[PDB]
Amino acid sequence: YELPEDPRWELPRDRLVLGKPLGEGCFGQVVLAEAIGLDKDKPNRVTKVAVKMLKSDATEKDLSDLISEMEMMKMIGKHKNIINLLGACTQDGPLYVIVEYASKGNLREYLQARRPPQLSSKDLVSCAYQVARGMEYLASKKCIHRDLAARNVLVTEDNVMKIADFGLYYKKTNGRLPVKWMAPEALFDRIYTHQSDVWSFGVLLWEIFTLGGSPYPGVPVEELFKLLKEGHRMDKPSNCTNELYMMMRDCWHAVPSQRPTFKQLVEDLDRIVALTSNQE
Ligand SMILES: *CCC(=O)Nc1cccc(C)c1Nc1ncc(OCc2c(Cl)c(OC)cc(OC)c2Cl)cn1
Repeated sequence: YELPEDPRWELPRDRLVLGKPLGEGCFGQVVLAEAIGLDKDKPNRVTKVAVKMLKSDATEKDLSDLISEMEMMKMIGKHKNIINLLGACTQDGPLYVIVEYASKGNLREYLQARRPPQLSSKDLVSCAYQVARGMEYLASKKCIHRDLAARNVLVTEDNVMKIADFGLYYKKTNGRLPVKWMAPEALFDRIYTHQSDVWSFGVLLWEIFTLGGSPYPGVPVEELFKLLKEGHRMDKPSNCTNELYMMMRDCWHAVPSQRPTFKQLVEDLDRIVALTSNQE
């Protein structure tokens, strides 16, 4: 196979120093690495980056999957609250797609690790605000995520929330059961919209305020379907205000057209971040 070069995105292969693999626990073959001179002005600067590449046993679908993902990230463009495309190696060897490094891992591990054996209320609302700003931006570029959860948000060395894997039965993965994040129309009718991501955002808010708890406590997966059809929703977590719980319930409206938009959620969360104190 032969790829076209975009000199804007192309990094010479000897500027990339590959490091430790991540393996199962991230989608596809991902390698931590160091890119040398990623800004032309600062060619002696080294930047930490993540690299996606193909396995040894990769099919023709796998190659095209990695090319479509890379191209979709160009279409979408840059936001501080998404994992940004930084560059690619397309020419004198296999396909590398190079993205931003998030030193503190996924949001679920970050929240779990900072449980009392720490985060203020403002940190947690500021986290939800940043995840909302990322999703508002992705929505504006017509990008439906289809698997929004804390595990698919990453955290940088400066505690910036970056949405991950946006350019892509009830059995476990990591050990996660995705169905718990799916809107009813997605679960029952295989329908995915921007409104289905707002449902999943509701479950992500619940994740943030329980410091990375399992959604629907004490509910077996077998009887979760019946409970949703009955109109059951998760109850309010204790580290959470009535305003923020009213926001969750609004995200979990049974009719997708009656849920708030990410634009609407960013406006409300902008206000709540200012009203929330750094001692509360
Ligand atoms: C899998 C999530 C996680 O916990 N990652 C992790 C684990 C231990 C240490 C570190 C530093 C990280 N951070 C990290 N993992 C992956 C990553 O980028 C993955 C990626 C890629 Cl390669 C991609 O290429 C097309 C597109 C993405 O989303 C748009 C993502 Cl998230 C960055 N940092």
